[PDB]
Amino acid sequence: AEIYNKDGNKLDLFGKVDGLHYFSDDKGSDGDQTYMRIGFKGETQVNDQLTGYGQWEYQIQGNQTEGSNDSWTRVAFAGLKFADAGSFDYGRNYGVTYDVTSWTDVLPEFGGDTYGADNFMQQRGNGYATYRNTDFFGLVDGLDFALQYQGKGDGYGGSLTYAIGEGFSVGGAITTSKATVYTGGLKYDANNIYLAAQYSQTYAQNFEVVAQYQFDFGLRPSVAYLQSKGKDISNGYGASYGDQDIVKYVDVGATYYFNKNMSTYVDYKINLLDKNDFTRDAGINTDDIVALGLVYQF
Amino acid sequence: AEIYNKDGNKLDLFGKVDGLHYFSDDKGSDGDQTYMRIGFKGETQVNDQLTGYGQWEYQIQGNQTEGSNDSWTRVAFAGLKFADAGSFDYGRNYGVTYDVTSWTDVLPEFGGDTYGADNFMQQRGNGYATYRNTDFFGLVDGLDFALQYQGKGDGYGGSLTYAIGEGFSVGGAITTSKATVYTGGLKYDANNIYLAAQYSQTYAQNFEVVAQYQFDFGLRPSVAYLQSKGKDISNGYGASYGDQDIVKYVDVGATYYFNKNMSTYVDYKINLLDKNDFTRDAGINTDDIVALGLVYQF
Amino acid sequence: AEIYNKDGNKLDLFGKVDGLHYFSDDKGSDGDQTYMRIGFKGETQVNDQLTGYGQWEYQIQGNQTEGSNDSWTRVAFAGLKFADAGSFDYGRNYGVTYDVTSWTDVLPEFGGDTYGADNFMQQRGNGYATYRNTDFFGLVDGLDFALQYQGKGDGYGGSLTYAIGEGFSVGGAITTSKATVYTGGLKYDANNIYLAAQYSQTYAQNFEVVAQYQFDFGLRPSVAYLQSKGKDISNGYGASYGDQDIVKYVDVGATYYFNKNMSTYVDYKINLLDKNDFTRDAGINTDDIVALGLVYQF
Repeated sequence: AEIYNKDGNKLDLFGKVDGLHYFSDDKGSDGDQTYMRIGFKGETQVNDQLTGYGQWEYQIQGNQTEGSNDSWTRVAFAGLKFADAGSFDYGRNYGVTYDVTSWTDVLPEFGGDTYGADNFMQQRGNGYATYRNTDFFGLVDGLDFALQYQGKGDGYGGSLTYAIGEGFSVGGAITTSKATVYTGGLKYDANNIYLAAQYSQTYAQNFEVVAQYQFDFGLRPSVAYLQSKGKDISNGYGASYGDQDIVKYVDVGATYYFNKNMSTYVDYKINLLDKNDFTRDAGINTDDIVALGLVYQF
Repeated sequence: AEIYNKDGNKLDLFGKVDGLHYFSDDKGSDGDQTYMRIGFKGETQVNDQLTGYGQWEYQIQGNQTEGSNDSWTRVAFAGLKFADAGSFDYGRNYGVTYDVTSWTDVLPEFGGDTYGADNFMQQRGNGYATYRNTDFFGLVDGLDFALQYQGKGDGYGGSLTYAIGEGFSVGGAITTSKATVYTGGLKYDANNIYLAAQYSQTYAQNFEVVAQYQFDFGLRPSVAYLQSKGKDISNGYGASYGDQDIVKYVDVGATYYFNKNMSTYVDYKINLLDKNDFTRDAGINTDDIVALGLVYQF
Repeated sequence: AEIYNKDGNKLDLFGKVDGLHYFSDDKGSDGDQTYMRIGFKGETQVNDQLTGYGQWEYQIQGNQTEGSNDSWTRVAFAGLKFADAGSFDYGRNYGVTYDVTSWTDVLPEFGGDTYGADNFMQQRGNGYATYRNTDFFGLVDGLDFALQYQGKGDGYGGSLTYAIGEGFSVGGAITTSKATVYTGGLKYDANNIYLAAQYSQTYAQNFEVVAQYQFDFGLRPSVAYLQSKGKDISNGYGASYGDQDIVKYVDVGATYYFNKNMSTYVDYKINLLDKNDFTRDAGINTDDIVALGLVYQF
C-alpha cells in the first residue's frame, strides 16, 4: 500500500497478518503460529541519474501470549541507485546466494529451510554490503549479477542470474565466509507454469525442486521436493556422526488467491526422515506436518 | 486515520500515546505509566458478497527505560466477511466472553479487571477461531451472536446480544476450556446515558456495574463498581486459604473529550480490600490508586 | 512523510534506516550497527486557542541477530497547546536540560554522550510533566523558557534559551533530583556556520564545543570536541577511584546530504583516554574509532 508519493519520493508501507495453525504429532510444531509483518520500502530521486532508497521489514508473532514479545528485523537496509550502473546498499539484507536459491522457495508454507537466516550467507544476515547490477550495465538485457561482501565472520559471494529467453532463468552463485558455497538453479516461468529447481555444495550437498500451476479462478497447487546430505559431524566439542540425511521431504500444497490482498492456503509436508540418534540430540523433526492459513496483506 | 482507500481496499492505521501518572502509596502502581498503541485495520472487497479483513494493534510502554523493551501483541487476526452470512476470523483475537463482559469496561482508567488478558478467553487470547453473525442472518434487527473456538488448553463458547429496542442491551454468553465461565449483563445507551451491569461464576464468582453520562461540552463522568469473591484456594502446589475477595472496589472517574482525537481524564480507584494473608503473597493491590493523564490518538 | 491532513488533524510519520559500519580495535565497537527508527508526530486542532498534539518514536536494531530484539521507546508523550500560555506534555520525553545541552549534539554520529539517556534528566527519560513557554507569553521575541518536573526518583528543573538577535543563541538550564545539575551553552547560527559550545557541573564537570560549516554543493564538514572530568566515584559498594577523566576526545566528521531524505557520512572519533585501573573495571573505551553509514529517512 503506497502511502505517499510527492516530488519524486515514494513510500510503500506494506505488511500482513497471516493466520495459520500447524497440525502434527510433533509438539514443537502443533499449535497456533499466526504471525504478522510490517515493513516499508522508501525512495527519493536525487537527480535524473541516482535514487536514494531505503528498506525495512520486521516480523512479530501473534501466537505468543501477552507480556512476551517474539520480534525481529527481517531486512533493513539503505542504498543508492545510478543510471545503468546498478546499485549498492549496505545493511541487514539477503545473502547473494539467495539470488538463485530463491527460485525454489515458493511453497505455500514449507520452503527454503535447507538454508537458514544467519546461516553463513545462503539466506539473510547482518552487515551485508551489496553491489548487484541489472541488465548488465544497459548493454546486455536479461542478464543480472551481484558481487557481495559480509559483516562479521568475514565473507564474500557472487551471483549471476540470466533469463536466457522465454522464461528459462539460469543462475549461479558463489560465496565464501570464514566455509564457501556454490549455487546452481534453473527456473521456468511462463504460461502459468512454475518449474524451478536448485542445488549446491558447502563446507554437505543439498538439492530442491518445485513445480506449480496457476489455475485461473486463482489457485496455485504445488508439488515440491528437497533434500540434503552431508559428511562427518561434531556435537559441540566432540561426537563423530558419519554421513546421514539432514532434511528430506516431498510436499503437496495449494494456495487459493482471492485477490492480491487475501490468500488462503493448505500445505502438506510429507516427511521422510527416520527417527534415530541424529534426529534426537539435534532435535530435527521426523513427523510429516500440515498447515492451514488465512493471510491478509496490504 | 484511514491512511489508504482505493480500488476497494482501505487501511485505517490507528494508534495513540496515552500518558498517565498513577498515584499510590503502593510502589507497584505509583509512577509513570506512559504507554502507546499502534496498529491497523485492513479491508479488501473481493465481491458483492465477501470482503477479507485483517487487524493488528500491539502495545508498547513509555515507562520502561532505554535498552529494555516492554511490548506485546494485543490483537492480530485475518478473516472473511460474507454478506449476511456472518464473518470468520482466526488468530490473536478477543474472547467470546468479552462480547458481554465488555459493556462494563467503560471506566476512565481501571475497568473490568475481574479477568486479565489470556485469562482463559474472558478477554484476549491466542488461536481464537471465530464466526460472528450480525443482525441474525439479516432477519432480526439487532440480535447478534457468536460461537468461538480456542487453541491450546482446548475450548469453546458463544454469545447472544440483543438491543431490545430503545437504548437497552441485554447480554449473554457461556464459555469453556480444558474452567467454564458464563455471562449475564445489561447495558443502557440512549440519551448520553450509559448504564451497564455484568456478572458470572466460574470453575468462584464475580460482578461489575457502571453508570455514565456524556456532558455536551465533553465530560463523561463515571462512577462504577466491580467485585470478585472466591471458593476453595490453592497456591500453585498446596495451600488452604478459605474464601476471600480477590478484588473489590468503588470508582469515581471522568473522561474529558476535547474531540475524538484527544482526551484528558482523571480516574480514582477507591479500593476496599484489607491487607491480609491473601493480599500479601498473591500480591493483590490493597491501596486506592489515582490516575492522571493525556490520551492523544489517531 | 506527512501521511494525513484533514480537518486540521495532521500526522507526520517519519522514520529512517541508517545502516552504519563501525570500525575500531574494540570488539564491542568494530562491526555492523544498522539501527533504524520509526516515529510519529501527532496533531488535532480543538479550537482557535488549543491544538492537542502528541509524539512517539521507538528504535529497533538491524544488527541484532534473528530471533533477538533490540528496541526502546525514545519518546512517547501526549500534550496540549495553548497559543500564548504555552504547552504542557507529560510522558517519555526529553529532559529540561537538553534545551541547551543539545546545541552541541549535532555531530554526524557520536556526540553529546556526556549525559546519557535516563541520565537523571540531562536528556531522555520517563515521567516528564513539562511546561515550556515560547516567545514568552507572546511579548518578548527571541526567547523561550521551561520549568519541568520529573516522576520516579523525584525532582525538578528549569531552562532559559534566548536567540539574542542575528544568529547568537544563549542557553541556560538547571535540574535537581534528590544530585543537582546546571547547564550553559552558546550556539551561533547564520551564514552556513554553526558554532556551539556548552558545559555544566553535577553532583563532575563537562564541556562540549563544535563548529560545522554548511557547504553549497551539499556537505556539512564538522569539527568538534568534548570532555568530562569528575571527582570521587565508588564501585557499587566500595572502591575509592580518585580524580580522573570519564571521556575526552576531539572529533572530525562530515555528512553529505544528497537531499532532505538521504545522507551519507563518515565520523572519525579521535580518542585521547589512556587505559588504566579505571577503564578496565568500568567498561570505558580507550580506542579511537571510525563510523560510516548511509541514512535514509522520510
